Amino acid sequence: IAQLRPGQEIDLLMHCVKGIGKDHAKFSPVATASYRLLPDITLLEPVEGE
Amino acid sequence: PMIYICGECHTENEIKSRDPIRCRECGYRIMYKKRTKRLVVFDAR
Amino acid sequence: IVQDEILAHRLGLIPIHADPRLFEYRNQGDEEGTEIDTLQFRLQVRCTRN
Amino acid sequence: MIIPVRCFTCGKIVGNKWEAYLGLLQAEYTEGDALDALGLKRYCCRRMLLAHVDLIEKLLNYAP
Amino acid sequence: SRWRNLPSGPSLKHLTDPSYGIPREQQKAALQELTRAHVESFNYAVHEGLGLAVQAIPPFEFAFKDERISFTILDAVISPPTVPKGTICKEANVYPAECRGRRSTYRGKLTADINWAVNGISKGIIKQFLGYVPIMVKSKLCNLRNLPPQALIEHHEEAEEMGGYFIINGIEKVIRMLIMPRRNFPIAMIRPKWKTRGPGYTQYGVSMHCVREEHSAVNMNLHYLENGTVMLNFIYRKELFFLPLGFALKALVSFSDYQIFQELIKGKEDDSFLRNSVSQMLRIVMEEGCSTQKQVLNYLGECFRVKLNVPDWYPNEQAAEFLFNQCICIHLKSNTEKFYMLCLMTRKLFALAKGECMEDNPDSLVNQEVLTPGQLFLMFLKEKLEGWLVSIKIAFDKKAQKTSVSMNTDNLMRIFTMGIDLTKPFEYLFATGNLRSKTGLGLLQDSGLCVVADKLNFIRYLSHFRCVHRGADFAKMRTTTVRRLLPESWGFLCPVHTPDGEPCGLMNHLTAVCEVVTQFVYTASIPALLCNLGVTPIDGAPHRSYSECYPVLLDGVMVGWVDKDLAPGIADSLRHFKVLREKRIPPWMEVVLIPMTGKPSLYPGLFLFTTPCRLVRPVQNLALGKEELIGTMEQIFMNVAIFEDEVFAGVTTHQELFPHSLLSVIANFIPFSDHNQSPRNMYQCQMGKQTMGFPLLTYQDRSDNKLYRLQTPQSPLVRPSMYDYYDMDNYPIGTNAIVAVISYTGYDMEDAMIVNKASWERGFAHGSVYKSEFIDLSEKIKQGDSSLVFGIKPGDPRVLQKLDDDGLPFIGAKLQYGDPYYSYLNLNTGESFVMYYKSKENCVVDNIKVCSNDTGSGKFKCVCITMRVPRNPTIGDKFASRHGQKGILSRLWPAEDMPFTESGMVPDILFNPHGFPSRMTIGMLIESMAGKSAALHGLCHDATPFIFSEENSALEYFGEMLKAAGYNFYGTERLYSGISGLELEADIFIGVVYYQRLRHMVSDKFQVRTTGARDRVTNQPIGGRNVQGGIRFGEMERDALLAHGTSFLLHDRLFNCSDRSVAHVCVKCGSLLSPLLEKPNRKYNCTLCSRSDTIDTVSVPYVFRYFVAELAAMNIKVKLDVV
Amino acid sequence: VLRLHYANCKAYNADFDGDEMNAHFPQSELGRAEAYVLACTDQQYLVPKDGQPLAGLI
RNA sequence: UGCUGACU
DNA sequence: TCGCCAGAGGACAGCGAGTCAGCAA
Ligand SMILES: [Mg+2]
Ligand SMILES: [Zn+2]
Ligand SMILES: [Zn+2]
Ligand SMILES: [Zn+2]
Repeated sequence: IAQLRPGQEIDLLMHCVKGIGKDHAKFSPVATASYRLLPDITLLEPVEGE
Repeated sequence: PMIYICGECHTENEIKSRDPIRCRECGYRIMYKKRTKRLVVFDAR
Repeated sequence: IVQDEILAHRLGLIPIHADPRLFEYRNQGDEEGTEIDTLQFRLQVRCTRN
Repeated sequence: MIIPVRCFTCGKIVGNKWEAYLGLLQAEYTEGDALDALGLKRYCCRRMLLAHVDLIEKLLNYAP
Repeated sequence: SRWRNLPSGPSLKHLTDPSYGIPREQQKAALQELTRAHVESFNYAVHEGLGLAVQAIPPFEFAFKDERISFTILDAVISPPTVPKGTICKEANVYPAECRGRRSTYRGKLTADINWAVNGISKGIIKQFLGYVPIMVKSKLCNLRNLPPQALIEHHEEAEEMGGYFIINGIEKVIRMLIMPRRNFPIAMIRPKWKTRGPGYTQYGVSMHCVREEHSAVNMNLHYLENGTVMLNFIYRKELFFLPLGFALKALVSFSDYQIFQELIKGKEDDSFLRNSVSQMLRIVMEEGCSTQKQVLNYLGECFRVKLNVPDWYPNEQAAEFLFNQCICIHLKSNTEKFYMLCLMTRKLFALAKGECMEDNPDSLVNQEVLTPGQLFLMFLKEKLEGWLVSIKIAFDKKAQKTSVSMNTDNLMRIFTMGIDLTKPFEYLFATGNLRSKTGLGLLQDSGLCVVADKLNFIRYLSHFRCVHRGADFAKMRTTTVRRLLPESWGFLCPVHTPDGEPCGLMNHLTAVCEVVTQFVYTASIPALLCNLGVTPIDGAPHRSYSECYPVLLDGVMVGWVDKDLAPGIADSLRHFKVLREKRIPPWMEVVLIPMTGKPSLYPGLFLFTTPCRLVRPVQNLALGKEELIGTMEQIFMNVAIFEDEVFAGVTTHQELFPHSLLSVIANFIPFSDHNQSPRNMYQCQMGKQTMGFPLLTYQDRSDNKLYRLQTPQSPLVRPSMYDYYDMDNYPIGTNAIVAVISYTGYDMEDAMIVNKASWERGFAHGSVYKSEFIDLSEKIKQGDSSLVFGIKPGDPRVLQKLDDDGLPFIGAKLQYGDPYYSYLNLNTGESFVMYYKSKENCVVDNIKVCSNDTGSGKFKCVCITMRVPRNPTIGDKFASRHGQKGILSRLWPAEDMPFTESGMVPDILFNPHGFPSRMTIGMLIESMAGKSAALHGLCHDATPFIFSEENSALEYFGEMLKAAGYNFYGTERLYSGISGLELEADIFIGVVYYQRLRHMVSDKFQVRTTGARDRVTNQPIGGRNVQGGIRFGEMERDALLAHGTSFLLHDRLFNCSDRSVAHVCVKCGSLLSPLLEKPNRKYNCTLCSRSDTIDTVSVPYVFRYFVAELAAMNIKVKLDVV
Repeated sequence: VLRLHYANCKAYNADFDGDEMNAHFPQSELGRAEAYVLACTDQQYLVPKDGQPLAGLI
């Protein structure tokens, strides 16, 4: 959160409320949730010999 | 009990009306006001 | 050394393990908050030479 | 100044891999192997640690 | 050397090193050599040059009563800054850390010891205190000299600072190298406005700029008159005086007319117009009355005595010597050498007139040199010391003229009577920048001499100590020929780094390898060595014909006539001495040999410059491999390959150190500048100096005005290796962003850019501004009782809980318009004044410095409050890449509407692909791939220009890097549409590029006015943004609005909004001045005709009534017909 | 920021790279009639230099 | 009011 | 031999808009 040196002090109260990742990213619950279509690969000819 | 930290000595000097603005234990002429505990509210956005 | 607004920002982006389904949304202008909609945490740290 | 808490593009939390990153680099590991051993797969996260400049260590050197 | 240990490719394992924060044992040494010309010049100006300056200083003799008194200044000494008098305690030294906290000048004490005598047998040495002269930061008269980085951190300094600046009121003036013509070298010029100087003058003439020991400069012009005669123009105290040559030549030398003649016809002894014109110069004006050196000196003395202001008891022959010593050829001590130099400048005007030589362009760097901070400082110091002498003895002569016998009792009380002078004059030249001098110092410019050095970034700051200004007068010129970027500034000035508006071509910057000469040497064994080499002294026996011989010059002094078949070998021998450091040839002497053919090429001859203000640059001397230094004029006669395999056998005398030597320090920070078009690299250089970055490490100490800070900077993953030589990661400037080049939104077109909203909410490019306001409360009052003490009378309802009992906000409190901001207390009366915060923006107080009076005796009158203003990227803020692609932020696109890639990623910058086709910034398309490859492999690639050829391409290299990571060669990954969810048909080009955030924000450039203040002379809106202020409509807008036929929109804008009054007129007299009110039925009555039934009100502008009044002022009458 | 359609760019020569622009507010009800009828931005489709269109997509 | 920067 | 065609230089007056800032006299 921070770094301190002798004589330095932090003192605070944080309030946590409910919300959706739409009005601020901090409230978003997933790193990423993407999707991808399944690739399809077809060998039209028998590949061989290096 | 208004405290001011020296510029390089870092001694707490309390200054008032009618008195000069030098620092004790040295003689420097710049002194920073000190942060007291007062409540401030910030938003995390 | 970390500012107050920058500290507030950094604190907003920290994920809390409370499950949001047991809570509720704070009504508009509900600054105080209650057991129903808020969680409070405290950071109080001071650095000293050992 | 200090490590960003969450990667900007994605949001993945990288604010806890700073000291681990520094420790794996002191052990002899390349930045690639090090970023792999921390779980930073996509390059958006890898740039968040690879190119971080810790200037909180240079500000924390002038008098109180 | 000095360019070894230059990194071969950049690294990233220096950050993430176990020793990142430990302050180092010695300072960097590459950053130090940037401000080296500003510091090494001052070091001379203040110690070794000050003694020489005072040594000239002719003893100021004058008459008191029936007595003649002589005052000479034996020494002058400037002392490091220190607490004023001993009235202070515990530390005599004074470090620049303060005077930035307080707002004061870092000034040292200048004191001299004068010696006054009465006829030379009665004498006493008094030591007067002249005044205070400002001091540079690491300048040998400063308290931060010889301090390692660790000890430089306990005084609040940058641990990496190179001062080279002055602190005048805590503002860090940065006096910058101006361009001067040259020193001690005759430049033959063809200027057509010269024939207006007299009846028969021509447009030909050789100018010489003479400098003696860096304390005196003078400009002398030899003009050609149509008769074949040459005139001499000298300037004394800003007045131009014309002396025929011959008067000057006969005075300087006690030689026969034939010997003077045999000298001016040395190389052209067959020409007969010349032989005839020389005789006309010697006889026509000198056999007319004066034929012995003394009679010439006597005649010249009488004509010039009145305007040289010489002593009345001076023989006229002594007043002539005064003119020759102070106005012609200052550089040469002898009068015999001054003769030979005036003779070579004439021998040259005769060749320019007969078209045997080419005019020297004054705008080529070949014939240019720089004016350093020490030359301006000493040249002002010397002039002010002379002025101090003059003023003290003005006071002397004016007081009583009374029996000095007992008056030796108040001699010190007399000298001190005018020793009260030298301090404020000096601060004007530094605080204001403009020069108030009786002689303009042989300068040609009297403003913009010193400028503010602003640390917005460390790339704005480092460019103030490498700037070179052609002149401030050239900003006002129809013709643009001093803005041409000639091929002679190769390696000395950067092609790309020039301001790109009104200052273009006029404000240049030195390349990275270029450097100013600042050392001073003996140069006394050189004239005796040149003779061993083959030169024949000016005295005689050239061994050839004076036409097959080169005229040798060495710093204004003509050694003379090296033979024509010995000149090449002599030049090569002298160049080998300087390279191998043999003899005593300074490592930086410029051995020039301008060959002579039959063509009208530049005047032939072997010059040898060693003066302290020329620009030099390193080049690998082939055939010796010993890293020579060449100058601007010496570089035109030598071949310098850039890459190897460009070196040939006979050709390629030298070779350049690195291929990017030609580019400036900032132009070496642009990645792949070779693949972008040039106007774009000129905008990148100007945009890297307006970037919000990390400006410095010492907050709480600076007390500047504005200071923009970026929260979390990063270091570019693709950067030139020079970025790593001058560690520029101590001060980062931007952030790496995942940019996709896609047309997706409809809001990113025409130069506008899109920013993901979740990236912006996760801290992307957040920033802040620090507004430090110095409240000195000696204002609001004059020299009365102290109305000034910060303080709160107990219980004021106004400051109930916003201040903290010393009339100063709390540290950490938030301020908003209308909030209490300070509270003074007039101590005698006992009344407080809350002084509310009026900015319409929110900030937080982060520190408050209480400052004293410099004697530790101040009384709570001055304070410095620093407010912090959060400036995060809004819509309307300007972003930019490192390739001149600036654009505003038009949208913050939701993070779920962004096109996601097949890897789960989602760009955070959307950049329209239509800025490439017309701007041709192909370096951005390579930086994207290089940065993506870097982020993928954990590497750090270099973007040094000229490292990737046609055979080895950059796209091939980085596409192979990408294809080695599982991505595709061409850098395109295929995205999905975040709005429809379908894989777009085109595969998109995505990558990682380094964005900077510019300092121009809509929050600082937005205005709305409804009603408000008014100019009281015209009664129109005031016209500013800090004041409410209206926007000007304009004549172009008035002429484009009545092309619509809208006469009532014009009536509204120009009449009902700006100014509209009801001035009433007398209808019969038809005059606006005539109606006058009465003494209270208030009837305006016409004064000219006493009727009150004739007055009628008319709706008329207010500037029209002002116009009628100012016309009446001239007796003109405006009679207007009312209907 | 004052947002403007991109068809009206070539008419002003605006380029969205920091391009401050002024907005005036008629106050008479007789200059509004002329701003509506004469100065409107669709009566301005053709440049008066040679009558060729000015507004267009880009 | 002027000189220095700066924006299109 | 001086009026008018020629002939000379000297003087003046113009040099795109509109913005924002700081510093100092
Ligand atoms: Mg534009
Ligand atoms: Zn102290
Ligand atoms: Zn990520
Ligand atoms: Zn009347």
